[PDB]
Amino acid sequence: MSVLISGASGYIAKHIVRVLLEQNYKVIGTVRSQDKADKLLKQYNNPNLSYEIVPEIANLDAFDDIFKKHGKEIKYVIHAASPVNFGAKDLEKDLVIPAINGTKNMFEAIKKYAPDTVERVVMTASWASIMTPHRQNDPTLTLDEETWNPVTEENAYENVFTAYCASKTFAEKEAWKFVKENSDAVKFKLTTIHPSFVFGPQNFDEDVTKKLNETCEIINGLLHAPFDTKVEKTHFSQFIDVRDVAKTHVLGFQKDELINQRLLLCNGAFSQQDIVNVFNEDFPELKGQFPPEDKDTDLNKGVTGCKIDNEKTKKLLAFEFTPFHKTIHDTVYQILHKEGRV
Ligand SMILES: NC(=O)c1ccc[n+]([C@@H]2O[C@H](COP(=O)([O-])OP(=O)(O)OC[C@H]3O[C@@H](n4cnc5c(N)ncnc54)[C@H](OP(=O)(O)O)[C@@H]3O)[C@@H](O)[C@H]2O)c1
Repeated sequence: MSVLISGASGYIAKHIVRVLLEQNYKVIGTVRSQDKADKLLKQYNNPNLSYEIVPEIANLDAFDDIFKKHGKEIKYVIHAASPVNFGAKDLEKDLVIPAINGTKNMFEAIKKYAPDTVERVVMTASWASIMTPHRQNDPTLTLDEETWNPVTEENAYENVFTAYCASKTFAEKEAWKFVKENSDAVKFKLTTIHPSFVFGPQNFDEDVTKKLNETCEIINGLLHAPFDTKVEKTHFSQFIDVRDVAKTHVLGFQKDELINQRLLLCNGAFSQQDIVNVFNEDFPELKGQFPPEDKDTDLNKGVTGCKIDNEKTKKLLAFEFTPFHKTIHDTVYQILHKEGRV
């Protein structure tokens, strides 16, 4: 009944591991180095947690050694390892190949060493494999769980963000293709999770560093920006709270209703300024130490970009998502409190 989770040192994954340990699962995480594993073991201080070292998911048969050692005990797999790096300079090598090869490697390791043992795979995809990046602000587009990013390999590399979104799209397509072609040989059922921009506190306060993971660095950077910084007030994207994401991944292997589902995790539109507005409203004593409030945002004019039809997802998951104001508040509070400022 052990649970394998790839890329276990990341922002989302550390919350998933917390949830797994709350529920008394035996957890095997993969991280890139023994230093990372050692630090994490001390953070959780939980005998049910172990780490195996997978230094590069893109490399040949990267997950075979794990299934050689642990094949018999791994009943569930959470495939969360994929690069989220909008500073990548080599878009093929740093984003697209690791996303795809990581996914192929995990599924082929399962097929070779535990085709009848692994019951469920929950894969972290993204809403990036559902939405169209240049239409995030297009109210004529309605997304649902059957919508696909139409990006092709030919136009994937327009910029770093389209390339990231393509890595997620192409990886997920390979996931469903594998499932299609191996229906009778491998018993696992797949569930894919599709978060939008993930905000919320780091799982451990000590992990609040000068620069955070890419998506929370949006908030962290605005929070530390000079008062005179120009902040955009036009619609940016959809968000979801990291704690909702983590909860969904664990439900993903537990609930039969989630078999063969793509789950679209969005809970609200925002601009940069809507984030800043939370700083000023909730920490008024620090006004002037970050950019100012301005209520003239796209959101407040009823402008939210592409439409999100995730009713099926919400009905399947049943639990209520965390609202934007709380997600931002909790992110900001953790940072300011760590800094000894509130
Ligand atoms: N944050 C979001 O808004 C968002 C939204 C939708 C989906 N997701 C997906 O959720 C997953 C984690 O995202 P995150 O925001 O938590 O980012 P993160 O904090 O940067 O987590 C990434 C984790 O994957 C590992 N990783 C990436 N590339 C790897 C590689 N080539 N080889 C081995 N390990 C690798 C990282 O290990 P190292 O740090 O040591 O490289 C890290 O453990 C990803 O699949 C992401 O695509 C994120």
